[PDB]
Amino acid sequence: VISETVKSDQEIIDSLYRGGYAYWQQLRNENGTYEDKLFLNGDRSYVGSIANSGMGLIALTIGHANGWEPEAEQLALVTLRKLAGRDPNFAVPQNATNTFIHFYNTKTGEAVGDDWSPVDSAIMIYGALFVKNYFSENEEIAELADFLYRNTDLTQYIADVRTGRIYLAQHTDGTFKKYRTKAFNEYMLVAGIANQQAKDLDNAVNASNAKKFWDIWYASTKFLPVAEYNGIPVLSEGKTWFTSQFNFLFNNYLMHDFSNHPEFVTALENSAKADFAFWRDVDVEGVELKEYEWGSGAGSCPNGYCVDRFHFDGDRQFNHNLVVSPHILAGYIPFNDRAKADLISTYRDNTINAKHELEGGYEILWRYSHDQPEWKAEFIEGVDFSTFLFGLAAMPEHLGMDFFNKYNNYFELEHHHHHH
Ligand SMILES: [Cl-]
Repeated sequence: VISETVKSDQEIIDSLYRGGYAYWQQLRNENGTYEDKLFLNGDRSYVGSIANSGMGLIALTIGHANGWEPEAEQLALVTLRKLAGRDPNFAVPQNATNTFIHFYNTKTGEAVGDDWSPVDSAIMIYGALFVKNYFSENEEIAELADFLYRNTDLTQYIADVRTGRIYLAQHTDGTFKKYRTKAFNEYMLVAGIANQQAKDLDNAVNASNAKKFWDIWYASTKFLPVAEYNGIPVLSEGKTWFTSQFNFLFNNYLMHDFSNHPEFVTALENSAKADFAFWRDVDVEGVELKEYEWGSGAGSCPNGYCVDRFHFDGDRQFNHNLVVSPHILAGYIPFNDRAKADLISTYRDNTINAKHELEGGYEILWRYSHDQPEWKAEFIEGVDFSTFLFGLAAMPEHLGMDFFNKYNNYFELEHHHHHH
């Protein structure tokens, strides 16, 4: 255990906060694309993620605000021009409905995989709109953001209003894959854009249904499914399982419709209480978690890539390597009283492989396994890692959650809900 004499709580938080931004600085390519994964050894696969352009745009504002990225406005422009197809070296692939491919080659632009992804498209668009707000005097950033927002219609992904279903993905030719996904989850991101587009796009495919969908499932929490963890109500896709915790965090940091809505904020707080309670209920032979260890996330694991979820009464069947996620714990810091202290404790614990150093000596925390304590991650997926910086940045004495609730307000002016 690292003593408070060797390193103070403040020194730890300062290191991790700067480290969380250096991550993004390293994930970013000069051409304004972002790798899917950061390799801790300095390797680069040149496999990019569209989602990480959105998260990286957000991160640029955080670095800027902290004095760590004085070029940020121009880095944001480079990324947005690249996303808009305005760099002649290559464009990111889009399918027959202008949906972006999830992954692509960051040297050549070749598509990678089969996932023409509305959600990853939506994360990119949010990041564009976030930098538009942040660099609000740059007209070219506004124009590019508006172009990206208007040119992928997400109203088409609303599948069935009465059951809360959105199509997961499209095929190359623009038809939908079979799979539908139900509220509550991170497809709130999709719904939100579709709700705005219904108002804003002249030719929205499916405007009325997108509005109706939003009004039932996401204008309030009233109709969302609830699954109870030890009597704690947790929004979910149904009553007998839990969705991913990152869904609450992505929706909160990226969408005003979540972060500015007290029902949704309360839901995120409850969800974090359930994740803590879960980790305290785990009783696996040969494992002993300390009290400060918790957070159910997605990301690299001994099995490759894992989407870890909690389940009733400490049941770890949906957490295949019994991985604990410090990016999720960090993400909770503004929303749970003990998360910050627990993140620090986690850093101090030398029996777990949570600490990682980046090139340049920067420090972060990341996923580690209780089934395989000697495992140490070799890379970090940006979409998941996002919430580490965001949670640290949203500390009250850092930028605060009001930073995100201000700059994620894409669709309203400041006095919208005030007296005229
Ligand atoms: Cl991704």
